[PDB]
Order: sequence, then C-alpha cells, then structure tokens
Amino acid sequence: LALSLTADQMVSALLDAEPPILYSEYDPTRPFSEASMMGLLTNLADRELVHMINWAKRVPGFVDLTLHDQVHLLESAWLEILMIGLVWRSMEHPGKLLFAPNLLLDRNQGKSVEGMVEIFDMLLATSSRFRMMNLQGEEFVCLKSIILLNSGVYTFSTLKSLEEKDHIHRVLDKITDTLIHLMAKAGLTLQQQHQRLAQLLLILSHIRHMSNKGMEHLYSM
Amino acid sequence: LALSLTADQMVSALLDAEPPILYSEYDASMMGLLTNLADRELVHMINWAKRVPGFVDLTLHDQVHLLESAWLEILMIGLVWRSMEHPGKLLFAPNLLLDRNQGKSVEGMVEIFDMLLATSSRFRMMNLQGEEFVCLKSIILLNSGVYTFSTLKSLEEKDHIHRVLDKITDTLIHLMAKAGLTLQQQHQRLAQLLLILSHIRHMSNKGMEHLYSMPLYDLLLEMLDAH
Ligand SMILES: Oc1ccc([C@@H]2Oc3ccc(O)cc3[C@@H]3CCC[C@@H]32)cc1
Ligand SMILES: Oc1ccc([C@@H]2Oc3ccc(O)cc3[C@@H]3CCC[C@@H]32)cc1
Repeated sequence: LALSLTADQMVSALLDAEPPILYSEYDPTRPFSEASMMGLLTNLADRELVHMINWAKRVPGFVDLTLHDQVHLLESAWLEILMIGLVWRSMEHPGKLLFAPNLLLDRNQGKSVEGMVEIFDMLLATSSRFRMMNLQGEEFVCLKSIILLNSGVYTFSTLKSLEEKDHIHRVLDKITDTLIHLMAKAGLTLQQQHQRLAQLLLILSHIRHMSNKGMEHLYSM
Repeated sequence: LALSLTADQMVSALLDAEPPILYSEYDASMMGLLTNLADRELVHMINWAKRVPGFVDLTLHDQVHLLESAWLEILMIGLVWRSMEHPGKLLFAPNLLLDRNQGKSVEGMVEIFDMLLATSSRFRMMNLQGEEFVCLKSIILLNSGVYTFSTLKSLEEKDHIHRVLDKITDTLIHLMAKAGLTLQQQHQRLAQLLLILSHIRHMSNKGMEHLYSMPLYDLLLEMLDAH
C-alpha cells in the first residue's frame, strides 16, 4: 500500500488530499459586536472538522487501520491538526492569525476572551518560526500527516495493538523519508537535511503543547 | 563554546552532567512521596542544566524560564528511562517502584501512569541507548520554552539555542552512524525519538493540570542565581 509509494507519490497524494479553506460564517453587515469570538471560532472549527475526516482518509496508510483506531487518532489530534493548519496560512501575515480569509485576527482581538491571548501568542510565535524557516508546502503536508499518526499512537496491549502500531510506525518512517527526500532535492547537505528535520519535528512538540492549552480553555468555556 | 565541541565531547559532557538517583524518603501519601521526591530532584536538576553545553551562556532570566517550562518533562523522561527494565512498573526511586494499580490510589494518576508506562515500553522497544537518552533530555531543556520567550538580546538568545539544538541533532546522528545504522535508518530513528518528545510534552501538560488541582519561578531563580 502506502509502504510502496515513492517519495514523489507520497507528497503528491498528500498535496491532493488537502482540504479546502473555509470562511467564517457571519452576516458582515451591522457590526463586529463581539459576535462571540469563540462563537465564530468554534463554528469555524466544526465545519473544518468534517473536511478534516475526508482528508485523514486520504492520508496514505490511514484507512488501513481499524475504524476504532482511526477515530482515536483523530480524536487525539484534531486540534493539533487544526492549529498547524492555521499556523500555516498565517505565515504571510506577521502579527496576525488568518483563521479564515474573512477572519484575520490580531493579538489584541485575542484579549477579547479570557485565556485566549496566551494561546494566540503561542500560535503567532509558531507562525513566525515557520516563516523564519521558510517552510515549504510539501514539508507542511508531511508534518500535518505525521501529527495525525503520531498523536494518539502511544495511547492505544492486545495483539491487535501490536500489528497496528507497526503499520503506523512504518508509515511514519515512510514520511520521515519523504521529508528528507524533499530537502535533498532542495539542495541541502546531509547535515543540513537532518538538522532541519529535527527542527521541524521539534515544532510539533510545541503544537502539541498548544493543543493541550487549547483544550483546557475549551473545557473552561 | 559548546558550538565547537565534537560529537564525542558533547556526549561525554552530557554523560558527566547526569544527576544522581535519589531515594524516596520513607520506610504513606502517594503524592506526598512523589512530590517530596520531585522537590529534592529539582535541586540536582539545576546543577545538571548548568552543565548542559551552551546553557549557562544564556541570560539568567532565560535559564529560569527554560527550566520552569521543562522541569516536569525532564523529570518524566528521567523516570521513563529508569523504568525501562521494569515492564509494567515505574521506578520512581530504587525504593519506590510502583505499578499501574498503586496509581489508582490517587484520582487522575492512573491515566498519567499509563502514559508513562506506555512511553517506558516504547524506549525499551527501541532499545534506546544512554547516550541517546542524555541527548534527548538536553533537547527538551532547550526546546521546551524556547517558543515562549522579541528584543535584539532576544534574537541573540534564540539563535544560540537553535545552534546548540542543531549541534545535538548532529551528535545524535553521529551516535547512530557509529552504531551501524544506514543513513535512512539514522534519520528514521531520529524522527522516532524526536516524536516521542511530543508525547513527553503531552504528559507534562497532563501532569501539571493534575498538580494544579491540589512559587516555582521564584524558587528556580533563587537557585540559578548563585554566588
Ligand atoms: O482552522 C482553525 C483553527 C483554529 C481554530 C480555533 O483555534 C483557537 C485558538 C485559540 C483559542 O483560544 C481558541 C481556538 C478555537 C478552539 C479550538 C480551535 C479554535 C479554528 C479553526
Ligand atoms: O524523577 C521523578 C519524575 C516524576 C515524578 C512524579 O511525576 C508524577 C507523575 C504523575 C503524577 O500524577 C504525579 C507526579 C509527581 C508530581 C510531579 C512529579 C512527580 C517524581 C520524580
């Protein structure tokens, strides 16, 4: 299956699987009248969640897992995925978070709700780091997919377990390769290739932290 | 400074910097025992941090913010490490080896416990080396609060940290190149190891919510500030 896909096929698939960029729902006319910040953000996240699933299903090696396992991986990584998506489209908007093309917010607008400025600042911080690293879209899609498969993978001791975890680690290893390949093609030396790799995979650690803070908050609202 | 250290010098330093293994004070409260343990370790953690190549070259405020941000992750990867040869148990101390069950003793601890165990297994399953361990522990320190620090001094710092991090990334690969792994095997195990830090982050988060439900920066700074 995915295990036989070539670097260029893996990327290609990943780029194809990309979900559309949704808009924030709201009648522009009248005001901004606090029109519930969470309201707008939550509603946006809900509609994206759907498109996220069809996406997951197209991530090479994902469908080959059991249904219970597909649900546990998504449940475990939906916010991380939503965030890396944000952080990605907010790259060309230093100081702002492009939640939607018609909903670009700034650090300030984040103080509107309690607890949201810290998160906001973290997302911004991350968006900068990606811009500073000149993250490519091919690299992005890879990371997004590594998140899906690596997030809930250590929270799955039956035998069925084993078989599954092996497949996941093989897809992950397959993506790690794809990434290196993307960097080898871009002209980076070997040492440069694994340094950027470590840098990118260490950013996911931050995106994990953000998802955690994002959920405590969600559980507080 | 550290930026000129060779792979073998980096590792060597790291191995030397290793803190001692403390005992649980007792012959009783679970959190009590665990908390008291974590407190005494915290001291030894600082002396350690100070010996991580490139760390002391940062400002005091930055040293305190990195540790404050990664103390629990560090304590945990340490646990997960010594609990490698005790499948099904967490070797908090040599005289305090607990099992999943004893974790149900306190509310909210069994989930944590199961995550720690799950991780401990993954390390055992990967046959993680001690040289690789010390590297990871050090990558945590430097990478944890690095994205929660915009001045100029600020830019100087982040660059140094990303350089030490890159230096360690190298050391790791070197460790794997020496062990016989192919190039592809070298970067795969790298990605696998670095992805486990993401989990160790998640565990530190859960560990703090739990801690929170039952003042450190001033406590760590009182320590880092030596004469
Ligand atoms: O595509 C995306 C990406 C992200 C989001 C919002 O991110 C936040 C950031 C900071 C917050 O205090 C809340 C939120 C919303 C709570 C979960 C996600 C949602 C929507 C849509
Ligand atoms: O070296 C270590 C490493 C780790 C620990 C314990 O980790 C926990 C894990 C899960 C918990 O519900 C509580 C704790 C204790 C509360 C802070 C840390 C302490 C002690 C010593």
